[PDB]
Amino acid sequence: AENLNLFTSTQEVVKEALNKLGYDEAMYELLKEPLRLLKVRIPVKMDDGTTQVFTGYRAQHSDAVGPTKGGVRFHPMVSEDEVKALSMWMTLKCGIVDLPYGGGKGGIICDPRQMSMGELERLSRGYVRAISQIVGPTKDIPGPDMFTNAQIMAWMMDEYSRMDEFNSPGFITGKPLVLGGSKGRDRATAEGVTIVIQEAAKKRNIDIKGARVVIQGFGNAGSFLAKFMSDLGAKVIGISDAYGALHDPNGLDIDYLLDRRDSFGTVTTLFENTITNQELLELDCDILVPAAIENQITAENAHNIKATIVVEAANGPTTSEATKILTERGILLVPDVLASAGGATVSYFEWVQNNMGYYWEEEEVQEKLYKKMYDSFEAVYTTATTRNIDMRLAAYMVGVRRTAEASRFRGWVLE
Amino acid sequence: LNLFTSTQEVVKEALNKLGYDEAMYELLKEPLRLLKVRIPVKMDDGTTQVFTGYRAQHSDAVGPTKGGVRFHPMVSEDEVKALSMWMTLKCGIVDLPYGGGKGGIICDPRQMSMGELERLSRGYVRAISQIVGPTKDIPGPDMFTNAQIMAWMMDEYSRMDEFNSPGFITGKPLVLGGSKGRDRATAEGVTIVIQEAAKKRNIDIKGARVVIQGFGNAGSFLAKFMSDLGAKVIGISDAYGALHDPNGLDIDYLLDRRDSFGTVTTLFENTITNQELLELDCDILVPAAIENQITAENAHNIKATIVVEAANGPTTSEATKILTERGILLVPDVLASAGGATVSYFEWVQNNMGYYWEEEEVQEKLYKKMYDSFEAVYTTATTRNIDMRLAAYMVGVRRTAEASRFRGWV
Amino acid sequence: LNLFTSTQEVVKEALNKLGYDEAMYELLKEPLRLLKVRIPVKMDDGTTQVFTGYRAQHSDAVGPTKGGVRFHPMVSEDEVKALSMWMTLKCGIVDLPYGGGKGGIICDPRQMSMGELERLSRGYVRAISQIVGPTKDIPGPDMFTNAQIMAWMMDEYSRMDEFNSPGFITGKPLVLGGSKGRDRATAEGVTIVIQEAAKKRNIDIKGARVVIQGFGNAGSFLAKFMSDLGAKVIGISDAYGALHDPNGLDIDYLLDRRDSFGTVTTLFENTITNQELLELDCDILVPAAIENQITAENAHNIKATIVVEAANGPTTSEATKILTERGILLVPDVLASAGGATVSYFEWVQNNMGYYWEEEEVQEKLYKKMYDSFEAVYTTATTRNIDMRLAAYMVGVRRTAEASRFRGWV
Ligand SMILES: NC(=O)c1ccc[n+]([C@@H]2O[C@H](COP(=O)([O-])OP(=O)(O)OC[C@H]3O[C@@H](n4cnc5c(N)ncnc54)[C@H](O)[C@@H]3O)[C@@H](O)[C@H]2O)c1
Ligand SMILES: NC(=O)c1ccc[n+]([C@@H]2O[C@H](COP(=O)([O-])OP(=O)(O)OC[C@H]3O[C@@H](n4cnc5c(N)ncnc54)[C@H](O)[C@@H]3O)[C@@H](O)[C@H]2O)c1
Ligand SMILES: NC(=O)c1ccc[n+]([C@@H]2O[C@H](COP(=O)([O-])OP(=O)(O)OC[C@H]3O[C@@H](n4cnc5c(N)ncnc54)[C@H](O)[C@@H]3O)[C@@H](O)[C@H]2O)c1
Repeated sequence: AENLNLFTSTQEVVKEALNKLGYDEAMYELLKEPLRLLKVRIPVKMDDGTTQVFTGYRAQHSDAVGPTKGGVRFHPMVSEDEVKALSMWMTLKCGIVDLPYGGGKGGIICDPRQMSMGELERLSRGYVRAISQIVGPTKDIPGPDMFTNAQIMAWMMDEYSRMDEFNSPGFITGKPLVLGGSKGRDRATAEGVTIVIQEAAKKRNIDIKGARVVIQGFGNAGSFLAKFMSDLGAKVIGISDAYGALHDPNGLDIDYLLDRRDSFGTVTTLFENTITNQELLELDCDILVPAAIENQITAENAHNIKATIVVEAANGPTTSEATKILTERGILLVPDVLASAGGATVSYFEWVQNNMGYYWEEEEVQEKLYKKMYDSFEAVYTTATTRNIDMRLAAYMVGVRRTAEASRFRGWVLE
Repeated sequence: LNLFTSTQEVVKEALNKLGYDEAMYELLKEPLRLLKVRIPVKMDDGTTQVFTGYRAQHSDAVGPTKGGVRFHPMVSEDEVKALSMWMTLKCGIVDLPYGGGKGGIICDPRQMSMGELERLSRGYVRAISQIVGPTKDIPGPDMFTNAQIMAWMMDEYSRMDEFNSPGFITGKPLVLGGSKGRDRATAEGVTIVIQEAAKKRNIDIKGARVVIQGFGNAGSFLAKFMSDLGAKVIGISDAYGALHDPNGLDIDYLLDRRDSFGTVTTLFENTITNQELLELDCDILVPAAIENQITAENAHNIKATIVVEAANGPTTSEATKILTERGILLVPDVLASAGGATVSYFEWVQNNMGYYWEEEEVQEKLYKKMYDSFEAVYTTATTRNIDMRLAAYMVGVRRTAEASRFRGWV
Repeated sequence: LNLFTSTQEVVKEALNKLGYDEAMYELLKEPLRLLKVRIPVKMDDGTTQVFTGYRAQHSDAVGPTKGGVRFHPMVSEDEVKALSMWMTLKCGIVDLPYGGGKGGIICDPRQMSMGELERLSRGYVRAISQIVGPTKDIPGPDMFTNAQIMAWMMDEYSRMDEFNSPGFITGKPLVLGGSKGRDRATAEGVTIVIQEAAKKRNIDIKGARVVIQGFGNAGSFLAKFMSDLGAKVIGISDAYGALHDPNGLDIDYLLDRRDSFGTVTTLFENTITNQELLELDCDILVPAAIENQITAENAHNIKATIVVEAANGPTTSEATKILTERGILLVPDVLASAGGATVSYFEWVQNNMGYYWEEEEVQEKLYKKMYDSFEAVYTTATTRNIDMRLAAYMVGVRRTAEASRFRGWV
């Protein structure tokens, strides 16, 4: 078999990152588990008047660099291991992009598609009331993640604000603009993924105009990224869905698909001639972008991948043995910790704007975002080729450095 | 020679020339709050040693108070009170929303271990935490404290608070919210004040004759900075002697041959005295050694157009008056060295937003502050026909006097 | 943890590999003599201050002891003891008729006038005169001391003798019997060891690839020397980064962009990291910056045929084993830096004769001393199949242990 546990696999790279950086075993012991993990039971009155109690998680990986940052996930597969690994990745993202953050993450075991608007609101208010003692603008700043959105952020912001007895926009990011959100929040992730595609393309000497790209997933990341790739002149040879995939060697009509895709990012069920997801990962292209879920590139298929570049818009799409197979095959892997930092970057700008009470325009957010994604790409890429290591390990090296140095400076690990 | 009563006389003469009344002096002649504490520390040998600590807050009329903490065997109450007042003047000269603060512990840090200094740093924050914080009173580094001590003090304050409060204290390491451009900021400010004094006397640096006293951290950097401006550095000096070249010294040679303790006179046979170095004919004299170097004894002998004080307190009171009525443009230390307080303030602003500037941006922001402060003091000096030191004190105190009146305290 | 006990461990392992008994380590693990004196000094204010001084004489089996005097607030009895033992090891490595000595005074020379330091210097000679002298124990400069302090101590001792005793003390001004060819003696010494290490590996220096880490005092000097001999210096660095040119970096141009802290990197920002600087493929790597740069994580990837430590402790013990296992010729810092002691010795010899050598003659003799030492350590390391750092230690202790046995002390 292969190790598919998101948590223990992430631990192993962090351990190697910290050893290559020269730290003592105690720094791996301090960073391998979140400093705080709160598990909570949340009762919600359901539309039929009965009560359901939901299990929720809030993980705070490390406090050392500043308040922890990370989204909240509503899914029936939310586990404590996933929430921790997600939380550790947010530490590394924030490090790579140099934010005064540590990593946080949250999750609630629920099926949100089976719940009404009112039930979602009461679940969201309960979650904030359950965890409020350890979160806030100066402690831990949640945000959206898949299946949670601006309306849920608005509800959670409202509930936190009523408890404080004053508006706290800085508690949570991904807010609507009228609630103190930021320009650029919707396209931030895919816009960040587009920048590392362009930078990876330059390394490999691929012209984007005419480049064959394939995208697994058609949600916020996938569908925004397809639009960006399309009117950048790339041919989006295939897009994917929780239910199937589409393939066109001329490149797909992305506008046509965006017009018919639902809020949950599914569009494949409209077509008869579908292709499987395992086929989509394997078709010949220049850029493969996994932007769906975790562990889609494994040991069973990492040899069959034909892209020259694969960039991880999604969290944890490729496994440890896949990364080693890919890098041995000469692929330019751009790890998720790098490629998706665009969403954490813009979420941080939202927070900065909330701290000052003053708000930035699109062009200013885009300007500051591009600087960060550009400079942070060179950092990880230069580290990989200078230490003769794979790109993920190098991104972990770049991302864990601030947290380790802060934990040292503060006295958490001595010597 | 008592610092504190001497500091009071500075405040009194400045409030009096500004036109404020006796009540205003009485409000400002002592800190509003002075906290004396006793900090037990578990020492590495298992005994408890108990240390005396101080935290003075002079006036918070203008904003939270600001000032560093020092660990010295000779720290006293009067020392901390006086320096908190000087911090008030320093902040106002460069127009910060800050009153003056100051702290000290009676200890010999060089005789204590790492673990003892950390435990004493933590116990200090515990002892005073009820009157300090990002919105109340912001400490910073000083004598025998550095970024690591700031880092321990911040961690302690943030644990007490149950959240990160990087704005509690300045001088932090970068990874804890420290500010880029912090190490050079004081010396860069002397560089601006030197170039701004030069324009006031229409003295082009390139080819100008400049002599600097001292060759350590401040003096090395100032001799190199003017030598690359094309200026002729005809004199530099040591604790042991001085060097004189009417054609300009080869600063890069001296720089190369100096030892790690700011000595270089010792290598040389032909050598002139420090007292003769100060009396050299030149355009810019920059004392960067030690105090009471220009006194009533040689004040009529120095023949420089411009005297910028890089050392603290190198010109005595009577010598300052002799210099001004010989037409000499004297830039006081409390203005010349205000780059360090300005960048402390920049660090605290970054902690308030949660957003951090690039070095080029801190420099840009640092330059204007110095350029602006120099002009405020220079204009007050010349409008009121006073020396620039008293004018600097006046610019230093007037915001606190204005704020105290507006808020109803007088 | 602690330097003295760590220095005891070095002497123990060397005597063990040479084959001596536990008695020889019992004789050498502490200095034969250790004099702790109290020195009263009249201060400029008229009060008296009483300072603590130390003089350590490790072993006079081979001859009079030799070692410098430092004036530092952190001087401790264990530090003076340990450094005297290091002076034995140094004097051994370069085969001097000396044993190890050292002194220290607990003071802050930064808070003392020129007159206070002179009176302290004379009071220290007075306080230890009974056990030092040209034929017993020969001091020299060190931290915060210099040729002026050596001139004062030589005068005090001569006054005490009732005749001129220049060989009491080295580092003197030339006009009092100091040596020519002294100023860059340590740096010239590294230069000799680099060339001699290069000829061992049959490497033509005149086209060799040289990487230097550090660009202050030592790095700037070594780079210009290698550049001049025809070597291509393909890398240099400072605290803020590194530069890389595969064909030669053009040192003369970089030495002109230096900023007085030894920084050149900030001006380019087409820069490489320090980590990459150290793993660049080359013939001669020279860490002349800080310490712990070559480590267990680093050492497997360094690509230089030869590594010459021009700083103290830049290679760890773990790393030292690895470079030795990979067949890299490592010159330890305790050997590469022995030129300062060698030229100290030459000053003493000239004092003994009353006859003084030209710069060229001091250089010729320095080269032969450094070549012979390099050859001796290389032969011990190669013959016993051990790393050069342990071999250096062994050459350094060998003479004292052979003399201690011969004279009956064990
Ligand atoms: N935190 C954020 O705001 C944010 C934004 C963009 C991306 N991401 C990360 O990237 C990934 C996608 O996030 P999103 O916001 O785009 O999600 P989303 O919920 O908006 O859309 C998910 C997409 O993946 C598809 N999908 C689900 N299971 C699939 C499967 N087995 N095979 C193929 N497609 C499948 C869905 O049908 C939909 O097309 C996640 O790992 C997420 O954490 C996060
Ligand atoms: N960057 C700045 O401009 C700056 C910042 C802070 C403080 N200072 C002040 O500058 C002075 C020196 O600070 P530093 O960091 O350069 O110190 P340092 O100890 O690094 O250098 C001091 C220099 O002054 C010389 N010196 C000592 N006593 C002397 C004497 N009696 N006569 C002549 N020279 C003498 C020393 O030999 C040395 O060359 C102090 O008064 C200090 O308060 C300057
Ligand atoms: N004052 C003290 O207590 C003390 C302590 C040790 C040594 N010293 C003395 O200081 C002198 C040091 O000479 P030097 O040649 O080392 O010069 P230096 O210290 O003036 O400059 C050293 C160089 O190393 C650089 N550097 C610093 N950190 C670096 C890093 N991580 N990577 C790469 N480069 C880095 C510096 O920027 C500079 O370029 C000697 O005389 C020595 O005896 C004094």
